[PDB]
Amino acid sequence: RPIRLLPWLQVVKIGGRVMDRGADAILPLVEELRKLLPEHRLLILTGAGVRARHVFSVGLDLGLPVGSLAPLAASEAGQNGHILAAMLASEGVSYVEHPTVADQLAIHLSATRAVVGSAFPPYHHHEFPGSRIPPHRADTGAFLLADAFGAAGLTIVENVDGIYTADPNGPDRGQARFLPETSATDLAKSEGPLPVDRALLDVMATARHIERVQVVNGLVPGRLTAALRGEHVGTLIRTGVRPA
Amino acid sequence: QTLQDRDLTRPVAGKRPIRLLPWLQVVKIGGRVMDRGADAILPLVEELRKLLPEHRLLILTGAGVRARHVFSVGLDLGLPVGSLAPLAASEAGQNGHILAAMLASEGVSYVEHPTVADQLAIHLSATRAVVGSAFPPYHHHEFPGSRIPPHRADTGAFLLADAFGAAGLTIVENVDGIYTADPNGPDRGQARFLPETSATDLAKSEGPLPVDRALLDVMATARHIERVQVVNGLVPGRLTAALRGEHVGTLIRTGVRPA
Amino acid sequence: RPIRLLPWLQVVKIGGRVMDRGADAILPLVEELRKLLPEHRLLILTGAGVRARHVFSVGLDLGLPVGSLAPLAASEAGQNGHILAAMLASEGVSYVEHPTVADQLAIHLSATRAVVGSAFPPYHHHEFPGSRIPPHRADTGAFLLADAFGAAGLTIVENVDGIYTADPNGPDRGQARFLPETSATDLAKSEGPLPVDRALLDVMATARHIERVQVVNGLVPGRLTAALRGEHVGTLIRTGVRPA
Amino acid sequence: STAELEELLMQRSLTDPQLQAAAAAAADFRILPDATVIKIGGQSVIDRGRAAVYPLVDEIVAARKNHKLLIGTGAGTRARHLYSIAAGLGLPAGVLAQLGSSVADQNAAMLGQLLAKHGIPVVGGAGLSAVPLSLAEVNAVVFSGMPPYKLWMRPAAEGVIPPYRTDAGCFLLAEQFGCKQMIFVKDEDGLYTANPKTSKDATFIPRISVDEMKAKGLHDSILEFPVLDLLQSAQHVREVQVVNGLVPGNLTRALAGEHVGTIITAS
Amino acid sequence: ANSTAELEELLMQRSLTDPQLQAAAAAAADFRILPDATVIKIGGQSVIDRGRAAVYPLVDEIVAARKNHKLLIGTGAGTRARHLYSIAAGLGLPAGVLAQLGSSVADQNAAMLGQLLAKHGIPVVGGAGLSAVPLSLAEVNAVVFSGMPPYKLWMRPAAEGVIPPYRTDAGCFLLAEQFGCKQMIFVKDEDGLYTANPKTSKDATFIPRISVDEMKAKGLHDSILEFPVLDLLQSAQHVREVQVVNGLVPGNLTRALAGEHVGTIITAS
Amino acid sequence: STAELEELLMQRSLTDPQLQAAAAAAADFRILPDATVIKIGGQSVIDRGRAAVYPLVDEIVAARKNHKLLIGTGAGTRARHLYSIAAGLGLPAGVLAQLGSSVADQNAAMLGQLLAKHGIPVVGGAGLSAVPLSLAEVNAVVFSGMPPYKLWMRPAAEGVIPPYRTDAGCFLLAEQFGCKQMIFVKDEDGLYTANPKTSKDATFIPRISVDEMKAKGLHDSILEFPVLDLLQSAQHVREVQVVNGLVPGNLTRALAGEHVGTIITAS
Ligand SMILES: Nc1ncnc2c1ncn2[C@@H]1O[C@H](COP(=O)(O)OP(=O)(O)OP(=O)(O)O)[C@@H](O)[C@H]1O
Ligand SMILES: Nc1ncnc2c1ncn2[C@@H]1O[C@H](COP(=O)(O)OP(=O)(O)OP(=O)(O)O)[C@@H](O)[C@H]1O
Ligand SMILES: Nc1ncnc2c1ncn2[C@@H]1O[C@H](COP(=O)(O)OP(=O)(O)OP(=O)(O)O)[C@@H](O)[C@H]1O
Ligand SMILES: Nc1ncnc2c1ncn2[C@@H]1O[C@H](COP(=O)(O)OP(=O)(O)O)[C@@H](O)[C@H]1O
Ligand SMILES: Nc1ncnc2c1ncn2[C@@H]1O[C@H](COP(=O)(O)OP(=O)(O)O)[C@@H](O)[C@H]1O
Ligand SMILES: Nc1ncnc2c1ncn2[C@@H]1O[C@H](COP(=O)(O)OP(=O)(O)O)[C@@H](O)[C@H]1O
Ligand SMILES: [Mg+2]
Ligand SMILES: [Mg+2]
Ligand SMILES: [Mg+2]
Ligand SMILES: [Mg+2]
Ligand code: NA
Repeated sequence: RPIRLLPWLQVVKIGGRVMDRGADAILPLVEELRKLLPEHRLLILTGAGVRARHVFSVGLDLGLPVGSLAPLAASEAGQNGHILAAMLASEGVSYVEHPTVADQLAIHLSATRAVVGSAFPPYHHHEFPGSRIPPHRADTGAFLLADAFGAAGLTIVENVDGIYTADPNGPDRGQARFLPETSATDLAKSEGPLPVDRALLDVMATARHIERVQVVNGLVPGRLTAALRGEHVGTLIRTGVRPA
Repeated sequence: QTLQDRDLTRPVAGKRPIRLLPWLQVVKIGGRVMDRGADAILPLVEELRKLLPEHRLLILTGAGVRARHVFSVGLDLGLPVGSLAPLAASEAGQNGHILAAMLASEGVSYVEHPTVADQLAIHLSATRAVVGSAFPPYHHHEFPGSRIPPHRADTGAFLLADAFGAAGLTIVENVDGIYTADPNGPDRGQARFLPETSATDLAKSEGPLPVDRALLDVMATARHIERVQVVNGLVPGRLTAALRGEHVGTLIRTGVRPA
Repeated sequence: RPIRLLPWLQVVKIGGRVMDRGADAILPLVEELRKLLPEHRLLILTGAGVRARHVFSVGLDLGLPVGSLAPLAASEAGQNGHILAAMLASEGVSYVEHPTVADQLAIHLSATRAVVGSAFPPYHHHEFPGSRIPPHRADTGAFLLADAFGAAGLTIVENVDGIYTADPNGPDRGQARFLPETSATDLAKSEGPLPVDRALLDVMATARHIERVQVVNGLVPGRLTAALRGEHVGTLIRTGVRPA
Repeated sequence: STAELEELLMQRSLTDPQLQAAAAAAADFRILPDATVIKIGGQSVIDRGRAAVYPLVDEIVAARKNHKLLIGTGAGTRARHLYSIAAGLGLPAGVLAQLGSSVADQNAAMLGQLLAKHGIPVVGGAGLSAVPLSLAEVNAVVFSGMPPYKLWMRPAAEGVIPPYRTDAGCFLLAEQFGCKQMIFVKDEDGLYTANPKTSKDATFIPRISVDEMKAKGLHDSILEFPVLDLLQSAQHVREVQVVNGLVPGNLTRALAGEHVGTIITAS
Repeated sequence: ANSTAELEELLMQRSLTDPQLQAAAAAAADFRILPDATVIKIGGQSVIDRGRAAVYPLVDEIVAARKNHKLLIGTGAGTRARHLYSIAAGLGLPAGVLAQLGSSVADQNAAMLGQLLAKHGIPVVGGAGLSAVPLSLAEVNAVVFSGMPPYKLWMRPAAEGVIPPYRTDAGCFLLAEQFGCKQMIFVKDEDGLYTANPKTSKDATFIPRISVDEMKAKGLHDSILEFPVLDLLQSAQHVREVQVVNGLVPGNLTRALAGEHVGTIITAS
Repeated sequence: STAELEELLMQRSLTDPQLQAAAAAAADFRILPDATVIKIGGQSVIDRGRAAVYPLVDEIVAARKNHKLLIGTGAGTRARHLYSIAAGLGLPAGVLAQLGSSVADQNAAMLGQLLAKHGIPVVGGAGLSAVPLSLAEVNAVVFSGMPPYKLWMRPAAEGVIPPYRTDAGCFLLAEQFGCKQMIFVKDEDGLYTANPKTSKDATFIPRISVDEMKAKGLHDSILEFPVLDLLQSAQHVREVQVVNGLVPGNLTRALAGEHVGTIITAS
């Protein structure tokens, strides 16, 4: 299998909806991130959240195709990244654009303990057709990077405890049962909503390095920290990469 | 300590914006200092070299005489103020390229304004100082009114320093500080040195200053920087003394409250 | 003479034809470069190799002028740099584009022990006419940089031991005698092929700092390490710069 | 005297009143005198989707046969959401400026894609290098309305909301290029004595000076209040017109110089 | 088809993975950005690598064609990309690294073709946004672009191996799909699809017309086009068939542009 | 032979004389054979301001009706000042090169803004991607005349002044694109036996070869001296014309091919 480019890297994807909660969620997250900088080398990747839903509403009303909507959503993930990086700037953390993530991450992580980037991939006009909603979103972009780098982990920071058998905030939340552990293939066979992109399950099937991804509640201080040490504090997704 | 301070029912000042780079020292080098060439630049480079292990520095260069020349040509061509602004900013950039090259062996490079706005924290974790242009990138969107671009090197450097919430901004000039008249001008016989002044006092005055008049306007809306010292960079050691807060030139009070 | 910008820098040019040999050559070179990182600060510059020959074949067949062929070849040196940098990414090494090499190398070499760049200069449409083959190639570009920086050295890493009196893989190989040491002025007087650009000798004539450049066989492990310590293990080219 | 101006420029500080007065006598060149700058409201137009944008796209396509248009976009609701997140964190106005810019960029991209098949491009970059050719050839360009101040954004007297937003961004481009007019396209007929959306009986105002607006407390009503000051300092654009883009034909008539909404004058 | 208010409600409340939201978004109006434009791919290995004898006649057809058609002309990469992939694959590098190497080769080919067309006013366009396309198409009726998708390190890998599965076929096809173009033509060096590789099978049967599902049934899924393109074709909203033509035969591109069937037509269904 | 060239390209070093000779027999494509490159002087023209620039803007606007123009700018006195500052500091030619490029950029921006209302753009970037479309549609572009060598600038035999400046940058572009003519627009009628500003004895030279200029000691007189060698190496542009842009009509007549100033020939 491929060599690992950055085997010592930890990748942390921050849900756009966590950022949407504003200071009440961002301030505790920033303090937890601050305390993690001396423990891990971090690539922090932000999702898009509700503003992407708004630009989809306008864009779809205008009839725009999926390759139009994809960079419009990616922009919102970039803005969350600028906000988060600014809160950590005094610690040496800056937001970096996708060409820098792709080609110069090693030198920047030699200079500083963490950088922030967009979790969305730069698919732009070349997003896949089929759905009118861009399929390769923040979870999918974060995982593609983490696996391509051969990183030590990818942790997904959500506004819920993990994956449930139905939307825990949706019309069927009375049936929602928590899944401590699941496989990408089992998830992919189900119908219904998930807190992670369905395309994430597709790129997990072709993954070469990352064996598990944990989805943890960023609204509970300490869970990101525990998850970065491999503690089980959310939903574990087995990717189907097997270990030695 | 005042009776008004004790009044529980009076309006309270809003919190200040979070500081992005609170440990940073910002140093603005005048373009006219650079214009003196090696005689001024070499001692300044040696002084900067010795400051690198003591301070983390954003070194921002002004434009100097070449911007006066491009203003002369551009005004003769009739060009508006939003055309003149990026032409002058270019000269501040060239001074930055020159100064950074003199410090390259110390790990110092010049960075363009997108890097200054967005990636300064990473670069200052890599190295002790970086150089940039002090002019802001107002370009086409410079404010009309004067045919001379108002937001120049002093103004850009202060906007950055105050936005960063930096520890200070020191302006390095080719004179001792601010006088009551141009100390090199036709009335230099009447010029009186001002060790200390407030920006509001300077703003009401008329006549030339060694600093942009827009500097005083952006000081009025400043949130962090309380004072800016203008010191003579042609006198070795004054920049060093100013960065430690010693009073060696003109102190401008911005009007930001301390407590 | 001009000040030295980066007097502590070692510049190492990696031949495109060395990269063309693939893992058999690259993996040992990468291990040697890895062990050199704690000893030296390195600007590693890659040449172009056989793919530039192919794009020359197509471009010349299409009739394109030399300022068209120059950036097409430089692109292949860039791709070799991307490949080499990815192999060293876990050491904090990234490939950087030519604006970064020109303006921000000092910051990046404060962050990390080595960066990779293209050895071709960005002459693009302003390449000199005369030959239909771009004259200012990888050796030349690497020397212009090394000399402009006033670097401590430039070492050229070849797929042969050094310079011979004829092409040691060509039709007169039986008459090829090895040259342990030579001057650029003598080489410039000779007719025939060389393992280095002829333009290299021309920019050596106007050099301000670099007194000697060693060509060593990167297929022999240890020769790059020894050359970086001044050991004579290939061909020394004297530039004609004398002590100040 | 080019020589006295040249002499002052070399020998005085740029703050010297004598130099400033000499520079004010310089000739005044208009770069795009035949072009018109239009702002398409973010909140008032683009955020309303198809029912608002499609009729204005038709007007723009029809109008570019007789007028040269620089079409700037507002930002609107998504920028307001970004400002609320960032202001709630206490981030300074310089950081928020970037956030609003990306939303204006989104809206320029969406508008631009509806116009691409008519040859009309979205232009950007610090220099706006694509404007002269596009304007000569297809008579219109779309640009993002935020000024490029970024971290060098001047803050307001209070709070961290950037005071120079897409009204200012569009107005300053009209002024810099010396355009023949500046038209703000919104979702109301123009200026009223109060917000017509929340006011029972506000009175429509068809013409008003900047000083009259300030005296009536309407400084920050229909346009970003700093735009009134830029307007009074402007060399080339000494008045603006605000029109209701939801009424078909208002933009077209305004482009032809018709008084159809509110005309705001510097003097 | 549902409603604006219900799509809006769903967009604000549900995950984008919610099938109810997905179905409502599927009912949105469909705008074609460049409905009068045609995307053509000029083969890398099949055409541009062949040099003047292949490229110059096709330059002539393009110059003549842009008087009647609006052309987006994408380039393949070809044998230099195959060489980079061999070196990089041998080093254990992943598909995301190889992707950037292939992009540079398609860039080279676009620059070479573009320089042959520059005196006709036809530019090479690039950058994330392809900002120069609308003015160029309106004014000179043609643009040249590099055919690699911009996925770079985010390239999706194939199930086996590190060769990037989305290359210049996919890059060209997706632009035709994104812009809602009226057709997609692949210019290669064979008349079209055969039952086997016509270069290495002397008795291969030519196939003038085939569906994706029939290509897969015959084991031709990765024969004439990159195999993911067939799945992209079945997912496409705007371009539901493509035509592959022999660019070494004079007039084939010209006739295909006019809508004539001169090679193999591959249909989604 | 294509097949032998292919084999030599694969099997020899690019330094091999047999390979170099086979490459020289390749076909020669001219990319923009109907275009003309002109240099507008930095020190000789643009630094003179309105009295020199405005008449030439008028000629450019009228001439682009009949001629396709690539208009490059010199740098001039601000570059001279930067070189003097940087040389006094001991900076090398590769550092000075980037300083001169900024000044040529300034001059292209100023000239471009005078031409913007005629649709004529300023073009830049390593590839000059905007040239083909702009030339087809408005028949002219403005570019910055410095070569992009930056830190890779080849130094002169003596001193640190970049020896390839805006004469060389404009000439090499004319040569690369196979243009039909290269016209240098300066402030004297052409070459003289000595600098006419300092020498009463100076006599005009209408036509001269590179080798004759060198024999007269004129190798570094009206043009940067490396331009004379680049001219003798050129495949496409085998002569250049220098004309006085301070005399109306000289540029216009030179563009139609007329000998109005000095013609300098490779041989
Ligand atoms: N099966 C499920 N388990 C858990 N949450 C679910 C499930 N299905 C839907 N959800 C919803 O998804 C929400 C998380 O939202 P979402 O994943 O869209 O935002 P995000 O990940 O923060 O945004 P982005 O993807 O832009 O980073 C949860 O609050 C929950 O309401
Ligand atoms: N009241 C004043 N006090 C002090 N100096 C003054 C005053 N008025 C005018 N000056 C002049 O201003 C000169 C400095 O000029 P200026 O501020 O333009 O240079 P600079 O700051 O180096 O340039 P830049 O703004 O481009 O960085 C002083 O040498 C002095 O002659
Ligand atoms: N006089 C000579 N001495 C040594 N080698 C020679 C000589 N003449 C020709 N050569 C040939 O040059 C070959 C090296 O080729 P070349 O210099 O083109 O590769 P490179 O330097 O790896 O490529 P690039 O310049 O793209 O980095 C040697 O293997 C040898 O066959
Ligand atoms: N007096 C007025 N006349 C006309 N329009 C107004 C007036 N006051 C406000 N508006 C318009 O109403 C819109 C929104 O008003 P604002 O005060 O920003 O509140 P909100 O944005 O919360 O609705 C703006 O587009 C503004 O121009
Ligand atoms: N059944 C088939 N019919 C036609 N071509 C085939 C078939 N099977 C394999 N091929 C091969 O597919 C390849 C497609 O050509 P290629 O060079 O990949 O095109 P491009 O240069 O446009 O990418 C050719 O090698 C062709 O011979
Ligand atoms: N022998 C000569 N003949 C003509 N001009 C000369 C000669 N020697 C020096 N010059 C000077 O060269 C100047 C043109 O060069 P320059 O001003 O550098 O042009 P540009 O501005 O185009 O770069 C003329 O003004 C002239 O005074
Ligand atoms: Mg989620
Ligand atoms: Mg000053
Ligand atoms: Mg070699
Ligand atoms: Mg000159
Ligand atoms: Na072209």
